[PDB]
Amino acid sequence: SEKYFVKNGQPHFLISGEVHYFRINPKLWRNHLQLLKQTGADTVSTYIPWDWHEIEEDDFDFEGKTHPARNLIRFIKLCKEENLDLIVKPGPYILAEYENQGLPSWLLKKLSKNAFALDENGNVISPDLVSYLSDEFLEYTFKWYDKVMPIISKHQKEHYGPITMMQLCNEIGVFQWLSGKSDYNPKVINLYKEFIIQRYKTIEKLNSVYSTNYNSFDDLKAPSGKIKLRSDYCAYFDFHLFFREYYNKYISILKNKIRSFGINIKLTHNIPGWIYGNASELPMLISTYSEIMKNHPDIIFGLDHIPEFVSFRNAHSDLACNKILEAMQPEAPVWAAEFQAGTREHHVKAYAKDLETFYIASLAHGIKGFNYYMFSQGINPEGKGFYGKTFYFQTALDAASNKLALYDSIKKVNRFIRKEQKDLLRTNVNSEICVGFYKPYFFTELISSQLLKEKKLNVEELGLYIDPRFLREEILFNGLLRGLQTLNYNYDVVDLENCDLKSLTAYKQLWITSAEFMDAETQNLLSEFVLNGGNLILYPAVPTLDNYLNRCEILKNNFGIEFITKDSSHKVSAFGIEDVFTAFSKKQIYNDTNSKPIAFTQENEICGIRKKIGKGELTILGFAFGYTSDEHLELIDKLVKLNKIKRELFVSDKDIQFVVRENNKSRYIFFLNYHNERKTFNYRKSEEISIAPFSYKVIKENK
Amino acid sequence: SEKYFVKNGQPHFLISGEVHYFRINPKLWRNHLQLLKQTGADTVSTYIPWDWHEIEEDDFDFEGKTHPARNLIRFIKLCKEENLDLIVKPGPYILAEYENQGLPSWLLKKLSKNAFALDENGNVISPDLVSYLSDEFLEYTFKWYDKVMPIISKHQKEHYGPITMMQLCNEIGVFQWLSGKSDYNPKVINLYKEFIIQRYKTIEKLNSVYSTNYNSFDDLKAPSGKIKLRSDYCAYFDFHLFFREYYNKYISILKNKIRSFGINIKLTHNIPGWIYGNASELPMLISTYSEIMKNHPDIIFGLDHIPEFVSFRNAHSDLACNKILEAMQPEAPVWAAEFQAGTREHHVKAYAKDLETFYIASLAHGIKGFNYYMFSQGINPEGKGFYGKTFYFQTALDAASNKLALYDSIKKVNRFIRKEQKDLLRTNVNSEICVGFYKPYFFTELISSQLLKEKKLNVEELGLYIDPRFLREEILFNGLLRGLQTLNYNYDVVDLENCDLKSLTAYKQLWITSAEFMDAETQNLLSEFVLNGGNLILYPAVPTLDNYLNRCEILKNNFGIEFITKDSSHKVSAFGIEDVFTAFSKKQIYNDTNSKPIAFTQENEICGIRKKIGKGELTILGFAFGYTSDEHLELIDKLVKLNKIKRELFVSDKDIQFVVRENNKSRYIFFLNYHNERKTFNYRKSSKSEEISIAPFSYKVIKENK
Ligand SMILES: O=c1ccc2cc(O[C@@H]3O[C@H](CO)[C@@H](O)[C@H](O)[C@H]3O)c(O)cc2o1
Ligand SMILES: [Ca+2]
Repeated sequence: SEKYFVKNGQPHFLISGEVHYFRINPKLWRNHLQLLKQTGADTVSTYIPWDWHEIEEDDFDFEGKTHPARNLIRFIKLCKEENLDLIVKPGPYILAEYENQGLPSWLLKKLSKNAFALDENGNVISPDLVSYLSDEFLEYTFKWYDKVMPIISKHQKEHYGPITMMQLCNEIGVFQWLSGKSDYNPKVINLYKEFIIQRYKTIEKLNSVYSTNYNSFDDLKAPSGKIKLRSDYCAYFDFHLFFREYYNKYISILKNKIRSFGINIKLTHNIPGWIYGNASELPMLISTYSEIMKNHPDIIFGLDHIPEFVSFRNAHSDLACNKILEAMQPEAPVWAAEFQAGTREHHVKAYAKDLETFYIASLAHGIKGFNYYMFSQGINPEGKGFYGKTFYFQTALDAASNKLALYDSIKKVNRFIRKEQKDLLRTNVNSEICVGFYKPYFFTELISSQLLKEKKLNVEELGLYIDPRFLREEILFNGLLRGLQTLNYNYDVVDLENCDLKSLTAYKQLWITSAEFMDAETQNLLSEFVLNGGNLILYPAVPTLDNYLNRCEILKNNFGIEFITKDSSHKVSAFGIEDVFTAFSKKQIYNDTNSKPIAFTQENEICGIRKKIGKGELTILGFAFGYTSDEHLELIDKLVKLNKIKRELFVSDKDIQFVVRENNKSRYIFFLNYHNERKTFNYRKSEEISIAPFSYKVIKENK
Repeated sequence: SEKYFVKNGQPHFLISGEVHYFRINPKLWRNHLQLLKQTGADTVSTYIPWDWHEIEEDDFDFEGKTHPARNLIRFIKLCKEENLDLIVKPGPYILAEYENQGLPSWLLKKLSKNAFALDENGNVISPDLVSYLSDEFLEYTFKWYDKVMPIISKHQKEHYGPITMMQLCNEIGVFQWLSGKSDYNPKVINLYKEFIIQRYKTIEKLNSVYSTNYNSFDDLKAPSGKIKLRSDYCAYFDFHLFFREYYNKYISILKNKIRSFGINIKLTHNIPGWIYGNASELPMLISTYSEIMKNHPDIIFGLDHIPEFVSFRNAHSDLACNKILEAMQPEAPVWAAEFQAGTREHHVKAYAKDLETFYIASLAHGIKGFNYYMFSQGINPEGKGFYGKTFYFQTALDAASNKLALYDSIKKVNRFIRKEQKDLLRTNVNSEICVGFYKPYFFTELISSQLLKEKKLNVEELGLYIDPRFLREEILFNGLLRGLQTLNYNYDVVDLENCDLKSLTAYKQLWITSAEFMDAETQNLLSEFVLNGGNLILYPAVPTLDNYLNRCEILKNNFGIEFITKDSSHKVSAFGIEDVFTAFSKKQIYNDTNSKPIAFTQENEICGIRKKIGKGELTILGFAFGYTSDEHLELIDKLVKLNKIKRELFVSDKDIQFVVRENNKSRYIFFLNYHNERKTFNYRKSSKSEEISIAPFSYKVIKENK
């Protein structure tokens, strides 16, 4: 049942370290590789920067003719001699704080205007930022591929070489995220128009969905500025769909070109989204790759985990991210393409004793492999660094291969992992709770994000009150998922799109965090789930609209629900818990015919009910709670206990986190202390131990 | 010349703990007070909530007639019996996670729409957010003061009662700030128009400053919407000046009212600004009090410190904030009206081991008194909790008066303070560095802040490139102040407004973080400073405009500087440090006339120079750096060393922070480890070496008898 990497026909925990040959004294390349191998790592990972090797137009140095650190061939030879497998990342974009994000200076200098990403007035957004589908950009990308891909093809694992995986480009769409700006290049806007025509077929069909009054597709303009009308929301929704298709077209073009060289190894891509040590935005970035993950089951996405510290402030971020990637990519191991080792930023400290705890927590939270980023510090060669001379700090090795404090922490965790990987990789948690991932609530990188300065989405202007980013960040990510983890209840996440009914029926509860809109397909799925015997928990809204904010009340009518939306005090009572703080004045007040009232406003109006529908059970709460009080944990606990779900252990200290992982034969109990307190506690199944601050203990049980 | 509190003509460390009588079983009041007293605390602090005591309109209970916990009189009497002095805070706002932020439900239901803070469209910003100078709001506030102020007056120290201090309202402007919108109530609009007419006298004079073409004052309205023209910036600048007069008017009205009851005790106010465990916007909020602090020498402002954790991530916020309070309030002790104890929110943990280090760090960083907030947990009665039933967590005492882990940390810190206060309160750090606090860079709460919904200020639209909020957050607060503290260089902060030349001349260096604009008075002061023998470090810009973005080239002309603004790579070299990352493409390029060039762009153009001018020294850097790379610390270290400024100690681990405080008798060495690493290091005075082991997120204090 578990997905994991394999080596010598056994489960293999992928332990990779990032070592940028182009940023390291070549005399010390062998020393870095030997010190990496000596931690128990099996793989090394690096960019092959286009700028670094195509030194002028059609002048390629991969052999150190012009600088010894351009000798990629020798670095590959060294990986073979030191028995490390190799992950290569030739771009064209590599980011990695490399000048021009890895694109050559000579290329950016001579590309025409129409090869760049353009704002809505036709201005170049950034002198570094090309349009992914520019004919000029792809012509030169292909000329770089023509030189680097034969080297990669020769050394690929399919030819018994060291190269086991290759990453295509780097964090596709990351520049649209960080800026909030879409590419309005006329070639992108022409592709958008093809996508719309393809989708709706006739202007009359589009007009009926958008409530527009176009006489033809020729009157359709790309959306821009703030959303004022429901028709602007609709246009922006399809603009988000279009960019997911667009990224799939871009990665497909790169993939087909790579395959043309007989490169048959595993291809990868990498998911950004951590900011200031939390990852509540990362599911939005995952959502931008929905079409890639649909269309390319041979491309493994990995996570970019950047926790910065390890505490209760961010304990829930890595688990939520791991569970969501598993939802969206169930057929591949969950792995970290970039797994924090040291720090990108000198002033943002990464302590060995914090990261060691993060690495063990990552095992507890289901990670199957990772690439320490950065294992080795780098020195930017002559003016190639976008920032200072130094690339990363507090790594395992400095740029001169001096061992730093993190080295011994990585050796200790790698030793544990190698000892256990055969059993540990084959263990799972027993989840009786399933949490729905409704991808359309996440499709907002152009209109509403933590990085977007000025919000283009203001739902009040559309006659709505539940903002999908507030819901997915505060009610879902920082609320339910944080609460379940804190309470030590296992959950799984499931992608609701084209979702198997049979795959929901394993779980004793399905939790849906719902806004006022939800497509017919998901409303029908949830209707069938309950009617066939499923237990659904749904809040803060029974949806009444589809993704285009057109009437859709399938779930409401199937469940015999009637409500009025009414203003009350933020505080409600729910299952006899008084003073539950809720996010909104506006609540759904339910007709209680054939229902049990279980929640009440300050004026005693019914804002939550339970009822039987066919063979199943429904719990609807017409109010939004996250986790910002002890009453919120008490409510999540009451709701889980409605279907008699139990924790795997009794632990005497409720602030100790545990994860029980098992298979037929083996059990691992991971105890995690996310607090600045020495804790002493005991445990028993549904026995006394001391854990230092910000630390861990792993217990093995034979079954 | 330290500022500290005095009791019986002796130095006295103010130690208060916050104990909310209205959230504690009255049968347990005495036990809370005794346990606070047993920590060596001398004072207890509480709100008196309007909503709690005016139970219906004109129905008052301070005696526990309708609920035992309304017996304010008994609580006051117990404070006296248990030998604690008492800070009272009767509002009208208390915030304090109390329903409607302390305002009665019956009041907010009764008030007409014009009692409320209104947005640009005339809509109510929040149903518990009043407009401060609303006629209706102040009428009911006065009727609340009519009943609570005679009790406070009767129980003052001078009448042998326990009351020594009273807070006026609570964090003026904090609710407006968190709302993300400013108040456009018609009272604000009308008071603004009067302010503009008083300021400019004629529409011609206003048109000449703004470059507008108004026919009369009747054509001008309070500015709304984004700044697109320099005239819109001018309008908003006067709107910011107006709001400082407005907050002074509010607190003057409360103060004059309080004084009419024969209340002669010390009045206080409390400074907000911490959010998510840093305080980079606190200087903006304290800036909104500029007119209060000039007009009321008898109101002492204290800080509300909420660090939430204690690490290098937020190490610099408390020192910066303490230094900025001292700059604005130089004649009163630096103290914390609210000093974090436990956590206001269950999901944001407050660890005893963190807060104990915060308490010692605060002493290192010159705090002279504090009120542990919250010393005692509360339970909200009768649904009064804004966010839940429980008020605070991981406090010194739970609501029942059981000791929690933090109790022992507070007893340890208090014991050290009581043993040492007579010397400690009289100690100084030796600061050879002065950093200028230019208040108008902070006057952006209407147009640019971390909390404001709308970005109204885009300097590029104005032909500018140095955003004042970017400068003051990243180049000053998180940049220079963070770097000096990390490098263990003592600094003082000095308010440049009406600044005495003589108060700047004691320092070896004066550091000015400058935008492209600065008023004539400040340009002149910095000119005179250097000409008379001061050493000035100025970056990232020689200013050329005044506060209204009109021509002012006084400092440029007085220092004999010629420059062109030119685009280049973000990276410069400075004093032989290569690949120093700077915030802007645009840099000031200086010619080398009568100067030593000491920084260069990627094209080897001069973007930094040093020169002698009259008796003084000038170092200008035409580029912006904060602290986002090792090169920045190297650069700050080099600039400090230009005047042979030395650290107090040689310490073997550069990541150990230290503060040496001394007087004639006594030296205290504070070591602070803001890192998750057990550190073993040696040290020595810059005039054999001592070895120290320090736990993660921990401290040592050495005392020496001189
Ligand atoms: O609707 C409201 C009104 C007031 C209000 C005050 C609150 O507290 C303030 O929070 C600031 C930010 O962290 C601090 O700078 C300040 O010192 C605190 O007094 C709060 O948490 C929530 C609130 O919600
Ligand atoms: Ca019904």
